[PDB]
Amino acid sequence: KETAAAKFERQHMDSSTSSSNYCNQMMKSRNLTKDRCKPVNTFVHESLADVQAVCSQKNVACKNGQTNCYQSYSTMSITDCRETGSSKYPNCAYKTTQANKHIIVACEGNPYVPVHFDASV
Repeated sequence: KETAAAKFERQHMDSSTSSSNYCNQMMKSRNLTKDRCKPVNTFVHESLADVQAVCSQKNVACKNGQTNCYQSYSTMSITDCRETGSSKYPNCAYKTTQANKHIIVACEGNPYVPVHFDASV
């Protein structure tokens, strides 16, 4: 069983890799369309070190009300994936959207690392 930190990396980190086919390929290769087409997801194109560093940056309230969320001081290169209308499982179709925004992640554990991607502002 992968750790919460490992799950975050799998679901949201892509420091290496875009095209309009990006989300269609990534959502599948990262196993986010295994038992269901995940409605939306975001990939971060920054180093693991830079994203992990966000846990010591701006503390803000999480969407669920918890207080362990942090916003990045600098904007980050990200890719937003949003499922289309004519998607329909098992052929999950996604709309790929690149953007540069600040990210908000929830952190926990020892070491204190990102475990949930809360939002992009």
